[PDB]
Amino acid sequence: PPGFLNPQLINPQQAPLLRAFAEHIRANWPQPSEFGYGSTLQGSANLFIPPNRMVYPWPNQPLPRLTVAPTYDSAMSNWISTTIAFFIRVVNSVNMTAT
Amino acid sequence: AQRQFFGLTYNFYGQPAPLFDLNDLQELAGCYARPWTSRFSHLAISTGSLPVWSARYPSVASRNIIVNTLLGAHLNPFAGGQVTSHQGITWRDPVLSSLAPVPAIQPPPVWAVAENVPLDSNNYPTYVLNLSSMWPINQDVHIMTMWALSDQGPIYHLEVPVDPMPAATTAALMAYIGVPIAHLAQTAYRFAGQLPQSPDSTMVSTIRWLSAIWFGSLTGRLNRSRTCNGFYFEFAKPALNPDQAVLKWNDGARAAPPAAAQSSYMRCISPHWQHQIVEVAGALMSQSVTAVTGLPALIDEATLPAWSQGVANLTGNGQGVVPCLDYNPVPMAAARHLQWRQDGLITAAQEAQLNNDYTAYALTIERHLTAMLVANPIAAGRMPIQPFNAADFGQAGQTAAAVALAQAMFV
Amino acid sequence: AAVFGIQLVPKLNTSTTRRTFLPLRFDLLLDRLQSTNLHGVLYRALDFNPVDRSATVIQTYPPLNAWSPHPAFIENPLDYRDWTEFIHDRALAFVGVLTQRYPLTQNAQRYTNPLVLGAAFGDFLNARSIDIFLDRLFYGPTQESPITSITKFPYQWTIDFNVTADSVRTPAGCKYITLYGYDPSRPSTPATYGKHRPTYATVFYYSTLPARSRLLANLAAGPTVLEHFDSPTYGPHLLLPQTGDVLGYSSSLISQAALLMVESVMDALRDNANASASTAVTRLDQSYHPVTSFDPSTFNTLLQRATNLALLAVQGVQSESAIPAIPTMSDVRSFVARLMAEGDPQQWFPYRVDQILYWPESPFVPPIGPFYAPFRPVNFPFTTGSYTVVPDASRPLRLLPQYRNATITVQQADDAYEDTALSPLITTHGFCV
Amino acid sequence: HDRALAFVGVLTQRYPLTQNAQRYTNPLVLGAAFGDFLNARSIDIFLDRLFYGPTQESPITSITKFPYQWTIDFNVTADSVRTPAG
Amino acid sequence: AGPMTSDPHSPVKVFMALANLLAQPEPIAIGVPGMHQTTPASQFSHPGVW
Amino acid sequence: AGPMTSDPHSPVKVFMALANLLAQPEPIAIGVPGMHQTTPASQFSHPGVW
Amino acid sequence: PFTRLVQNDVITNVLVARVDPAQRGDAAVDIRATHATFAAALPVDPAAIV
Repeated sequence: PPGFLNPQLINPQQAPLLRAFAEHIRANWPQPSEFGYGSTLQGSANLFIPPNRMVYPWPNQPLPRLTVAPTYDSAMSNWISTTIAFFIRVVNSVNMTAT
Repeated sequence: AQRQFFGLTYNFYGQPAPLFDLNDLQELAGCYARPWTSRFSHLAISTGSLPVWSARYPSVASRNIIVNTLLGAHLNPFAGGQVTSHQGITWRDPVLSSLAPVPAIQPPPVWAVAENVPLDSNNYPTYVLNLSSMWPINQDVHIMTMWALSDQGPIYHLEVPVDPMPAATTAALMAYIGVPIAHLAQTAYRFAGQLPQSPDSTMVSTIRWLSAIWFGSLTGRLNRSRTCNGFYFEFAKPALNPDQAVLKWNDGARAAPPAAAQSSYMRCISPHWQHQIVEVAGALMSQSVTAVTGLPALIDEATLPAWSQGVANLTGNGQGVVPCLDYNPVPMAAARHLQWRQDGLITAAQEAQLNNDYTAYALTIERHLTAMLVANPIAAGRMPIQPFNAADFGQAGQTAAAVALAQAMFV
Repeated sequence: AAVFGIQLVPKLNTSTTRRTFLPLRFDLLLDRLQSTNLHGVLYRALDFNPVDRSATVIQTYPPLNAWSPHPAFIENPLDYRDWTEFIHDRALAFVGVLTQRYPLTQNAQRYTNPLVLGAAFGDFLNARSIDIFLDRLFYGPTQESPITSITKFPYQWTIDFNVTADSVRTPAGCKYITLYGYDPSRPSTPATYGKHRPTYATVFYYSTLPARSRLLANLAAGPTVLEHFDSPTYGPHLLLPQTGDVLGYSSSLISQAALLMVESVMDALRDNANASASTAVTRLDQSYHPVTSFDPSTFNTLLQRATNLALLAVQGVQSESAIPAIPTMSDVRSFVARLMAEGDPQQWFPYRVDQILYWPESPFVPPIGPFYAPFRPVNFPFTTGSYTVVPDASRPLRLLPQYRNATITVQQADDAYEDTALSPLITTHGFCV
Repeated sequence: HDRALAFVGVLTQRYPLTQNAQRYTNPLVLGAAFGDFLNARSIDIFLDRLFYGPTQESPITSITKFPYQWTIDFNVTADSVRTPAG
Repeated sequence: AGPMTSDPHSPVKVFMALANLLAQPEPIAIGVPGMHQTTPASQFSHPGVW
Repeated sequence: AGPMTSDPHSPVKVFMALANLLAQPEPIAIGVPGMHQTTPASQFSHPGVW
Repeated sequence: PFTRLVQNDVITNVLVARVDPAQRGDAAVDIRATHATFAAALPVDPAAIV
């Protein structure tokens, strides 16, 4: 849909939620990242990706040093929080209140 | 890794065109296969097993020489930034994966022939952008340049640090004990050829030491009596076939490290190298190191052919210039034998005998090559062997300086 | 003298001397943080409305601009009045920690490592412990660089600060902060180029060229990497932009990398437009330069076009019209729109992957690094010289004809007129008597 | 003011100005396309036929080149066009 | 029931106990590396980890 | 299988067959009085109705 | 490569060819007409993912 490509086409006063939803998606969808694997000494069988490298739909980090623990700044956690926040806004919208 | 290289195409010996046959191309680089690591596919342990004695490619170096000439006609992108065609053949793709006849619909521009063309990586940006896959070109271009720069033997570089060998190299060498030089050269070529590597890698240091040890033993300074950390090379008897050497490790007294880091460039001054496997293997092995680490310094122009005078990024005459030495195998052999007698490995009677045998052996090589040249005159359009004159077999070159360097290199 | 939709004057101008970097003394740092008012010292409001007591976009300064806010802050911004209160609290508290260790009278002369200071401060107001950093707050500038001082400890210091034997990785700080009530759709709002998002990019500092090569090999598969060659602030470093896009700046003609380029180009143009011989500057060439995943052969995307212009801008070119000191969204949109217009790309200087060519006649002076090299275009039309800008006119202008020796036949005159004229036209009479 | 600006951006994303300033807009097509736009209905079908050469035909005959139901509120035959009055 | 015990580490343990439940909305800094606000409060039994 | 047959009208029939399937998405004016884009393609079996 | 919301960069097909199109004279043809295509999809369930 053209609005999905450019949220500015959606007039706020006509479709408030949908414009917000489009902006939420375009802003918080995760960012692909990359990491290496294998050994350059042995070569690699990658065809399109440069050899000994792998692509990854989410952002990634090197392995942590000390003990792990739940965190709240990862991309996925951010995606979860914003998504929930949006739907809460939806539930409180006038459309639900009438019914 | 190493994101840049410089190169120089071959020289035409008065001939108007690059000296190779279509059959040579179809033979040595055809089949739509990748030509970028084939230099060892047609080498073996010794001349006895190879078809170097007759017909086309009738010399040890012949195939590699032809390869270098072949590349000189197709490396235009590193000179003019564009892929071109020559005699109806060109690269299949911008990655220069392989060669093929030109398409009929949109042929690329025809290459304008020239010689001794300087080459820069920066002229062809797609190379760096695809460095991970186009890496093998770096090695071969370097090798071609190292040969093109000199008449007679190719040029290669030597160096020895002030530190002892690291343990990694020690362990690595202890696994290559009984290996002949030819097999060792393949591994070095294989290593640096197929994927980018950093100069701070164990193999790089390992091969660097090998070239040093080979030369030190070649000069006869390194022997069963005196060794580098226990290692040294052993040469076959001149009475049968001296063109062979293998690695050895021994109880002998270990040579002390030099007072200061030593390094220089080397080449064989006499045509014998064209048909002598230890020279070819040694050069290729040593050149492999410079391929991955680049040239440490500009080469001295003082003793090079005319076309090599003042080549950008390659040769110089200023302060930051490393001298290049050269030698003739026969005087070198005499020096090696003399060192053996002084070390007490042999008697004076044997030393005289060894000189007679080696001289007789070398004579056959000269006799074979000189007859081979008239069988393949360079005016025929292809150069299977580099041209030379009869007097070239008699040059002593800088041999005295060479052994002096080894004297200072392994104290 | 035009590139796509961008118009350029024929005169070249740029500054002629680079200001050297100097690290911040320990005492001076405390003075900045202890300033009775931090507005204009640590941050500046680009958007203050004096009728209210409110602003909406804030620009940060070195001690603070290294911060990357935790998302809980981002998803629920506070207002200006809370902001000024929040900062003054954190600044004083951070001073107390810095002074509880390292008493001033024994440490005033020492130089702080800017990288360590930025990371440490950023974690602090993120409510994250900073003890690991305090051990390495200082360095001896005469003996090493702020980078090499850190590479003495090659391991993952913390989850957002990882240092190898030759390089350091850390998220890029936010140069702008948007307060409550921010709205990109409002065309008059100041532009931020997306730098307000906490994780718009990532920087990799490196100590030596082989390390640079090593880093690039890893990044080759991702988005386009950018770098400054002239003067890389605290030290040589790549930066990897976020692979997404930013809303509101155009008709979706944009990815994050393009935004970094285009705004960098604008700064380069602005500096050329007002550089002077009597004034040193931190950097002559403000342009970024792509080093990965790039096409030198095509010019049908913004990133390509911006690069093609940047290669020319370094020579010291100026735009025919001035560009604002604090551009708004509308200003950026106009710039992008012109850049994407139909037209020829300049081809005086070819792109090269990691080396930049400069015209010897240009006022530009290369640095010592190998990244620059002189070059000779065949038919370059520009000349050195300054050019001032005239304010706009409230009245339509009048001119008086003056002729060359050339002349044109009537038919050519007519047909040239008939396709450029507003042949049917709407007019007003006015009053005669 | 919002819709007008948005409509301009669409009209300029296609048909860059410097190549099209001289062309004449068909008023009928322009009215229909704009009306659908602020009714939050797609207008792509109209953009292909925004212009016409007044010296060669009328704004009507320029449309009758495509005699079929363009959209549910804009129906054109080989000789006539039907649409609700604005 | 905090003060009734003789454990010197009782106060910090009591403090951390609530801190675990509020790790999501209200974050605070933990000095020694390798310990997080969600670490079981009973482990804070060393003067150097307050 | 068009060109294999010997019917001279085969090319037109092949063309119309697709035209029938695209009546809705790609309507066009068939300038032949008495025919329509939805006329069964196999019936276009004469010159002058091309 | 993982593309993200870039309409022009959506990868529609992954292709492989067993023969050289230049021999067939297909040098100027659509790539899809000359190379085989992979086609495999797995219908996962959102509920388990959540």
